[PDB]
Amino acid sequence: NDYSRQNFQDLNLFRGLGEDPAYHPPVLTDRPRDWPLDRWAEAPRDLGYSDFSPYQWRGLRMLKDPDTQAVYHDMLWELRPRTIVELGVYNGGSLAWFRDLTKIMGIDCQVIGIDRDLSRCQIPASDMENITLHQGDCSDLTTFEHLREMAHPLIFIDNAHANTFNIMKWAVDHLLEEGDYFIIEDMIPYWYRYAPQLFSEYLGAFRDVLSMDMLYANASSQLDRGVLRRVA
Amino acid sequence: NFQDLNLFRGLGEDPAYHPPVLTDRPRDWPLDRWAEAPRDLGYSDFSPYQWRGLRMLKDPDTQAVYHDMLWELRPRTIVELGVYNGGSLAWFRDLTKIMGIDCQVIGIDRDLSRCQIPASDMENITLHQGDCSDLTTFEHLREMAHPLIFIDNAHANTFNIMKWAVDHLLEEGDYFIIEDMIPYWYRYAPQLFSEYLGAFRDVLSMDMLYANASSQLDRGVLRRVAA
Amino acid sequence: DPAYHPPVLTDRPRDWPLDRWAEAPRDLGYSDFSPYQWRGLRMLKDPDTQAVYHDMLWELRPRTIVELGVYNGGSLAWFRDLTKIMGIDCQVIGIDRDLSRCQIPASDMENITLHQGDCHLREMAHPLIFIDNAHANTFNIMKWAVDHLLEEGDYFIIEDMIPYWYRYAPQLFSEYLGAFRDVLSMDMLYANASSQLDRGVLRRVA
Amino acid sequence: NFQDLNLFRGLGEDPAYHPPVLTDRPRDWPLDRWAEAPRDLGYSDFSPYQWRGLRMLKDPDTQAVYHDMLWELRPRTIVELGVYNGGSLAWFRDLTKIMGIDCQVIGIDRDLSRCQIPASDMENITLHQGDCSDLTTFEHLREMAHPLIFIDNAHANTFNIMKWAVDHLLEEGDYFIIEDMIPYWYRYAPQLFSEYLGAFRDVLSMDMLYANASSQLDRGVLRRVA
Amino acid sequence: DYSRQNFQDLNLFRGLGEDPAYHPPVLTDRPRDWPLDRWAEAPRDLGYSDFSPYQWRGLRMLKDPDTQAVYHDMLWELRPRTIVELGVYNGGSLAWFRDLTKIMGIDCQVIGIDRDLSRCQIPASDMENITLHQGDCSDLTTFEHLREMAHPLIFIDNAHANTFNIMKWAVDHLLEEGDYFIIEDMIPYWYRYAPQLFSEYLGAFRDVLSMDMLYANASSQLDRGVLRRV
Amino acid sequence: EDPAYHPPVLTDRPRDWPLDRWAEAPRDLGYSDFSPYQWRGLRMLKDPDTQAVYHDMLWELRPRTIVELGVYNGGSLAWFRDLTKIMGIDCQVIGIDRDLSRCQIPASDMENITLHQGDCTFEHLREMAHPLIFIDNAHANTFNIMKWAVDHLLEEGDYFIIEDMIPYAFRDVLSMDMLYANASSQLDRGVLRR
Ligand SMILES: Nc1ncnc2c1ncn2[C@@H]1O[C@H](CSCC[C@H](N)C(=O)O)[C@@H](O)[C@H]1O
Ligand SMILES: Nc1ncnc2c1ncn2[C@@H]1O[C@H](CSCC[C@H](N)C(=O)O)[C@@H](O)[C@H]1O
Ligand SMILES: Nc1ncnc2c1ncn2[C@@H]1O[C@H](CSCC[C@H](N)C(=O)O)[C@@H](O)[C@H]1O
Ligand SMILES: Nc1ncnc2c1ncn2[C@@H]1O[C@H](CSCC[C@H](N)C(=O)O)[C@@H](O)[C@H]1O
Ligand SMILES: Nc1ncnc2c1ncn2[C@@H]1O[C@H](CSCC[C@H](N)C(=O)O)[C@@H](O)[C@H]1O
Repeated sequence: NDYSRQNFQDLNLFRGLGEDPAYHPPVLTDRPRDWPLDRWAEAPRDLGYSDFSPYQWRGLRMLKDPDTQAVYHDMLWELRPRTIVELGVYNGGSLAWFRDLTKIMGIDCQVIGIDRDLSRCQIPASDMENITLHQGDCSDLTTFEHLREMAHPLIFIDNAHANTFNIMKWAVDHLLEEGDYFIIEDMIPYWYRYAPQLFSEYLGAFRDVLSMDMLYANASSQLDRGVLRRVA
Repeated sequence: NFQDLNLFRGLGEDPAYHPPVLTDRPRDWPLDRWAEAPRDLGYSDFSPYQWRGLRMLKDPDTQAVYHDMLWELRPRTIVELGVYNGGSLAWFRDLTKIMGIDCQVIGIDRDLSRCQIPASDMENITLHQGDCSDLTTFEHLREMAHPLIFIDNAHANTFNIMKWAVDHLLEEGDYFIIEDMIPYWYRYAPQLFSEYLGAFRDVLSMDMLYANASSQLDRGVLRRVAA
Repeated sequence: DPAYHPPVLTDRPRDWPLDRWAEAPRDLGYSDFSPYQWRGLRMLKDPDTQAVYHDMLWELRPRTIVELGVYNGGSLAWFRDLTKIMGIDCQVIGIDRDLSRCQIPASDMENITLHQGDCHLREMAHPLIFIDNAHANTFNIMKWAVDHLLEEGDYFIIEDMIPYWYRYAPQLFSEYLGAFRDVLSMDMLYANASSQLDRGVLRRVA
Repeated sequence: NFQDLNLFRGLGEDPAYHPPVLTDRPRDWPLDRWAEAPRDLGYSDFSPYQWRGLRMLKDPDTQAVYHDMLWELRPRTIVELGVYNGGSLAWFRDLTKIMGIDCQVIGIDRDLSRCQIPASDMENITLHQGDCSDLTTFEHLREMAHPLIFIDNAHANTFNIMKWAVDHLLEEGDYFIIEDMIPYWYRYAPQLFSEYLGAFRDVLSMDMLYANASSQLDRGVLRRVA
Repeated sequence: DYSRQNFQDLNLFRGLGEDPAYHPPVLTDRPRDWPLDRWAEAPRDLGYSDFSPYQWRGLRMLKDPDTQAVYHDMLWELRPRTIVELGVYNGGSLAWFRDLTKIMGIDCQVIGIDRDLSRCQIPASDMENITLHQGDCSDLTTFEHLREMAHPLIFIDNAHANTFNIMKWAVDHLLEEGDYFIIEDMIPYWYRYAPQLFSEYLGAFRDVLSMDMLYANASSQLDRGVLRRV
Repeated sequence: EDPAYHPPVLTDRPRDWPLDRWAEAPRDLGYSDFSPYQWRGLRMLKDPDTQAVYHDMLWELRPRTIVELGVYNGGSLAWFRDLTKIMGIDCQVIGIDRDLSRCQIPASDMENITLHQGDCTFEHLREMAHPLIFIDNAHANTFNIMKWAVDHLLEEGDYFIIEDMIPYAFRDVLSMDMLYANASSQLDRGVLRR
């Protein structure tokens, strides 16, 4: 009766993330890594490992999949952002990804990660140039009052999905200049499904300051109808 | 002051039921233009279902499964962690009564303020308020008659509740059923999940008659096996 | 067989051990021809049809449901039971030229009536749902129902064979349905909510 | 007077990158009208990808595979066979550079005319003119450092180019990757393709970790097993 | 064993296959004589390659039955006295057109053109009303030496080489009102890969040629490539 | 009910679409496709996929007889006779059908087509050559007809095909031919020889 010798963690803590912030390359269970060429037709055509979140960057985990990466690439090339703000850092993968990418395009960009819990961050202390971390909860806006003068243009991204609309109002009133993005990843389609009448009303409240950018907005399952930018 | 839309994940934005309102078509299509009528549903299909004017979050396939399960087991108690609007509570009571079964339905939740069942229709339904994370929410329960079906719809602290139920509640043949979450937990944490479930190998089995019979019950229908 | 028998698993044990959870097969374990039921009687109405009928019953609150085509009576017991628990005073009536196959015992036979044969006597209370489940001679019965039976609001419903009639003879189907343009309409809240009632839910208009 | 439209098969009509254009919707959509906004990409998806303003014919899925492979292998050499606009060359040289890998990137093509890489942005990238019909092209690969990834993206004389790579170029753990074409060679020449591949059974295995990970690499990632 | 071979250029087989002769596909993972007790547990899948499995009289047919059904209608309606095919290969299509016009009682000459007739598998026994010409498509002389043809006429492009110049020729020197010029296969690919130039080139013939809408959406292979003289 | 063939007519779009508006043309079929297939101006209730399976079958088997329960307007019969004739096979095509009237096939096109009137064989059916294909296209009394053919008609190698009604217990003297069973939706699991 192994269960009574056992206490059980709560598995909800792994929703959208997984058991480990550390990256580990996948592993073939039911087949050799080296399939021989005489039997090439008989090889299995499926992936061989879980496609839940297999993506990485320089040995850090990456929760933004390749289609998303192509959109952010295009968006960086066009906008040439002076600042990027990730909300929800997790393991640090996409922070390093944004900083490395702006560096290669020759863009002088400051990458800023905010989070509840930076203990999960996996970025070498040496590989941290042009990056700044901030512990703080989205749930209360002082996390954003406290930080200051960011250069523009500016991309603000919500991967945390918490207090999102109050943060969006904070951003329009106190941060975003014309042409700056505010991107809500993953979540906007679910909120519409679960709460159509409230979701539409909330989005609509921003009818005069934010518009959805139809050039990037339909270009990845993750950014799906979530890519917004400042007007007026 | 924007409400936090996460609150509504899996539930909806209003516990009260309202019938679908057609938006780009009249209710009455003229038969001379029968073929040109749009063949799609017409409404939002997120949780369209009802039972006597109360919302139903269990879709029709799931309901078919429970009908069969109730018919075979003939449970004398049904317990639901997660009550919400009460739809499924009243359904269970209503169905067991139609089948002639003497069944108490008990419902447990940390917030009962959303319940929509009129007290005139509360016969054989017992609501208790508690948090899954406190185990006393369960130790406070009075003796229950068997067979019994324990259903997790709240998904918090689920495995320690399984440990509790195996040890203090379930007689052989009784069901501990986890709706919806098993496939997600397995996707997000495949190893931990496997080890956890497997730790119940001696006391619970997966019932294959039902475990593949509905999208919501999928791989979550479990029963107390002989010691 | 009209009698109901639970599904039997030929390739799986019913009790799959938890230590091998991931290895369990994901398909249903048996045929999905007609595995539905209601209190030990067979139900040919799949769960989506059940839901539409539930909804229909709840808003209309029918005084009379008439089922042309009975088979074994499970749908008849379902209508009666469901109308009882909603509080609706409803008379289920079931008409088939052959009734031998009917499994309902004479005890829970309250508010149910069987007639055998074609055409007759309706001093029956409205609102009414008429369900054509005997897929022969349909458009004739539809004219017959509009001339003798149907009042405003009342439904006439064609299960199963509607999309098949547009498949085989499309020109005639449309003409034959378009002949009732002035009397019946297609209720678009239910007419797309089930494969079995798909585009077969009609109701008297005026 | 009409050009041979077959020339553009797989490539496109201009090797320079032109950003996509929205055919029938404004770029800004009013947020009060969000539910009504269209849902499909909004332009042609044939080959809309890019790296630093140059076209990339490797899509994001292929890009992710190569990243993984490059992180693990840490190749001292990558040889693209068939160049076109040079997008891949620029990309590989960049990805290795960020990754702290000291990597040479060689492009080989009969036609280097359509290469769009500026001369300023050309460190660790060398280009060689030459035909796959003839093997002295590859013979002057001046024993570049290892490990090495060799990729076929032109597809002429490909099986002879492989017998050569095995005997004179490749070492244990080096890659030989045929993009796009292997599933087409198997559809069309089931018998012959299956003989030719497999004639290399003692010298090359298919690496299953990367071999089913994108459409373009599908059943095409091979490596030297000595 | 790799050193002990010289490999053919497998591109040679693009859209053709490796063998002009028809070989009937055989089952691999199962016998052909399944038992009737096990009728339920027999699989739904075809059981073979599905690439270009079709045939006519022991000759490989590269036009799939869907495309074949629409030519049957087109021949029946128009009743052509001449059918030109560019791209012959095994001669399957040639013999099919010939056999179908004949069974339909039409006096139709089929004419097949190709740079390489070595691959043709039609017995001479069954060569009636078939005229082959060897010539390269990117070479207007190939067409200039074509004798007079009776009308109506259906001209079909299966070689897809120098195609637009050939339409220009066909429009200037062959096609009378009613006649068809039909590009099979290539058109969708040409619109994925060169949408600007393809649109420009087609609109060049706007005044002389039209997309026949009764046939052009009707098979995968003819999809958007069926055209005729206004 | 219409046994005669009529070519589909368009509705919303012209037949002649301009090539300067080529990219904008409608990509859908433009008309219903219940069964708009003909052979030589006669309707025909074979998909092109079914047409191709039978073709392969006639070419391999080379039947000296084809029987066909249900005829309708005669397409199949003419088609079969024409196909065996083009293939040089000496085949007789028998069409059996209770309502013979529908048959549009004209007298001058009947060589190797014999029609018999009747309901589902039972007499007025004489000795015929093999190999034989037998086709049930009229799905009443289909199973008694199987045993009867199995006991009085089918020799080894001969087929018996059920056409349309086979998704909706004979292992000793029959078998399912797996080369053609899956190859078309209309013959889904209906192709059974010996
Ligand atoms: N209320 C809250 N306030 C701040 N951070 C929160 C939060 N709720 C969740 N989070 C954080 O949100 C993160 C989501 S994962 C972040 C994904 C990452 N930006 C990438 O794309 O690679 C977690 O690290 C979690 O700790
Ligand atoms: N820790 C916790 N303890 C008790 N209930 C909780 C909880 N966390 C969430 N819940 C409750 O879980 C419920 C689950 S939704 C219930 C589903 C519905 N009654 C059905 O039968 O299908 C919500 O009402 C929520 O209030
Ligand atoms: N016989 C041959 N010898 C050398 N190069 C050839 C060749 N045939 C075709 N090519 C070249 O092959 C190239 C194919 S496109 C190259 C694809 C691109 N490098 C990518 O990353 O996907 C063309 O540039 C063409 O010039
Ligand atoms: N330029 C050219 N001139 C004449 N024939 C050519 C040609 N290019 C290719 N062909 C020949 O014509 C055929 C065209 S390629 C094969 C076409 C095939 N029927 C299809 O549509 O997919 C081959 O038989 C080839 O030998
Ligand atoms: N029970 C029965 N006895 C004899 N004929 C029948 C029959 N049931 C249906 N039929 C006839 O069989 C025909 C079936 S339709 C036959 C279609 C034919 N194979 C084709 O492709 O063209 C109809 O003409 C109908 O009149």
